[PDB]
Amino acid sequence: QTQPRQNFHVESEAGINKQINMELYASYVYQSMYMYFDRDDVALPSFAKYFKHNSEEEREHAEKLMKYQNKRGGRIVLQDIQKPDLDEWGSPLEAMQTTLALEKSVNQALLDLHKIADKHGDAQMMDFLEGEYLKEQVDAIEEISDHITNLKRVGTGLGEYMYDKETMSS
Amino acid sequence: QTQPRQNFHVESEAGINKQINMELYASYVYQSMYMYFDRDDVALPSFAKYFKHNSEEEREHAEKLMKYQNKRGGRIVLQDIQKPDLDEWGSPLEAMQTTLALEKSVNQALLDLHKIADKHGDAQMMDFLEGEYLKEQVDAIEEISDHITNLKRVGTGLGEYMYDKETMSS
Amino acid sequence: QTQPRQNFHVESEAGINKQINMELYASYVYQSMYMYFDRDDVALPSFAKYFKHNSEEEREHAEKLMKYQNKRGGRIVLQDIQKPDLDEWGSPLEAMQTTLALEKSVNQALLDLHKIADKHGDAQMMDFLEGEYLKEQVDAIEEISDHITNLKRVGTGLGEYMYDKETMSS
Amino acid sequence: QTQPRQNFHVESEAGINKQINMELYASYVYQSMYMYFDRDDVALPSFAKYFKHNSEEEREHAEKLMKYQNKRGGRIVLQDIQKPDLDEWGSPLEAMQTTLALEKSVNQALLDLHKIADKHGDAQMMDFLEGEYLKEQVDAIEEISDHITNLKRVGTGLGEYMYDKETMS
Ligand SMILES: [Fe+3]
Ligand SMILES: [Fe+3]
Ligand SMILES: [Fe+3]
Ligand SMILES: [Fe+3]
Ligand SMILES: [Fe+3]
Ligand code: NA
Ligand code: NA
Ligand code: NA
Ligand code: NA
Repeated sequence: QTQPRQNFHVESEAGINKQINMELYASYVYQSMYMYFDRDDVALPSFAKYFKHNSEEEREHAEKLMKYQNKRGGRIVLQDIQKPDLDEWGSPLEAMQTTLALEKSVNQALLDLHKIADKHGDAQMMDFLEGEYLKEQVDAIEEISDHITNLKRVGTGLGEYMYDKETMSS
Repeated sequence: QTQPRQNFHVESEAGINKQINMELYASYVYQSMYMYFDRDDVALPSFAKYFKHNSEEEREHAEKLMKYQNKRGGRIVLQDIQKPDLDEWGSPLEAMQTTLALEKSVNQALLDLHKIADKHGDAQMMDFLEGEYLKEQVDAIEEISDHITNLKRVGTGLGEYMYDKETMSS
Repeated sequence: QTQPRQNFHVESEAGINKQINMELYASYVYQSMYMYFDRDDVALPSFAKYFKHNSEEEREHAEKLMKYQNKRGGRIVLQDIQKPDLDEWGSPLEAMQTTLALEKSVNQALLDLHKIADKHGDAQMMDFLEGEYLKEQVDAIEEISDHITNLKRVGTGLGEYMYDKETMSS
Repeated sequence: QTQPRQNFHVESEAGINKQINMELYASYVYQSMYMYFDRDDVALPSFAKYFKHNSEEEREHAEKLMKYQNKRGGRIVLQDIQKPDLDEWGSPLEAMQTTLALEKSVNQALLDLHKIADKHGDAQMMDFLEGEYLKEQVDAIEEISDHITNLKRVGTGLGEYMYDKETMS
């Protein structure tokens, strides 16, 4: 074994490599959304920055898992990062609905990864996932659900513009 | 020859004089738009200030070319500054559409002036135009295209008022 | 055409989409190198941080080209980001030699993209590439060449450790 | 029962007393290594301070478990602190290899104690161990593994001296 390795199962190691790819994929989706809201014919700059930020955050999520792989003595194996499903993402509301489903997909994958750690009695991996990943996911799903509700409330047009200036602005 | 003159073709010198007049003309158009949005029956003061600033910037564009003419040893020859095409400029959206076409006209003239410097191997004139003029034009066309898209999004009425207060305000 | 489009050829637009993918690929290679030097059996943390920062820089190179695509009125079309050629990168010296070849591949691709802008008389795109990309590549190729020379000078073992603590550390 | 006691099994209480002794033992081993690198014929003063600090940290680990025992209503029962297996610890590389084994033994003992808490549904004790012990052990095993790799890279002699001045300081 690698010299750090203790109580670290090959199934957990492989699950981490899968999750790494999924976090990189989500980063790529949010990068595409960022540049979609940066188009001259969309032009919602705070929506763009919001997805810019979330793209960067997902990349950090991926790198923290890579670091955790190394820390426990696993070996990172990278795969292609698939291009996003779409090239353009519709209305602000539609884009938020898309990211809710993405965040729920990542959340279920993290919960499935947590189950692997649990099967193999990997108490430290479970605590790492709960604190660094599962808490963030429930917060993200809360934030996106709020975005969807408000965008439905304000409607299309002036409402989308004002949401960019008020809520999406930092 | 004038004492600075080196690698500076009479066609480039004449092209600069033509471009100086065009920049002064663009300044005059934005001055008209400034005072149009300052009318009691239009009364959108941040739109007004935006065209005021753009009028001022175009005048400095013209003056920087005058300075460059002198720097290379050419001789400035001024012409009448034609009055703008209209006396009034319609809606905020219509005024922004007018401005996009103006900036595209100025941009093509600068590219045509760049082509003259290029024909005559005026490497320094090309670098001056790219850095001090072509980059600004690409940025201005971007900025105005965004204005048009947002004004179409927010619509007339409250939308124009909020666009004045949010985006157009400094 | 899109609103901003002027003097912007479809061949240049397509070339930018290709270059965006190449920059994202180089980011992925440096991310792999980052985590490789973060392995417990390599454990050169300033080499790791060096490749982490180069990965971040290459990702910003990609995003700047995405922004330029939008600014000129092109449409970003993303493709899969291919996984790096190797999972492990050898000695510090070997990884740097790999890095030199990658930056030369990127540099030739950028020169090839510059030539497309040149064919189509895209004066602004040429100036953008020169200032924001070509200068960086000459600097990076210089920096990696120096690293290779110094790593050959210090040799393996203590030399690699001291290079990590002196030159690679900030 | 003691007045705070609730959801606290006698097997967990006994396991805490065993783990307290092991943390005190680990502190004693690192104290011996500290003073070994302080010998006039070893004289690597930053290695010495590294093991000095880890000896203090292990003693803090023991006292945190003592406080936890009291907090939950258990009773601390102390045992002899056995002397370390050796009186002298060899090269920096050998001392680090010994330390990796020691930290792995402590980690397994903490995982076994976490298992006892889990058996008896002691949710609070598991969370305490996870946050205050298990995360620290994976960090420590990471740090020592890096030390071993670098000591193998730099070799004996000048390399050990430079490692003392750079990484260990
Ligand atoms: Fe994530
Ligand atoms: Fe101008
Ligand atoms: Fe690059
Ligand atoms: Fe301990
Ligand atoms: Fe927990
Ligand atoms: Na944009
Ligand atoms: Na007025
Ligand atoms: Na590491
Ligand atoms: Na001493």
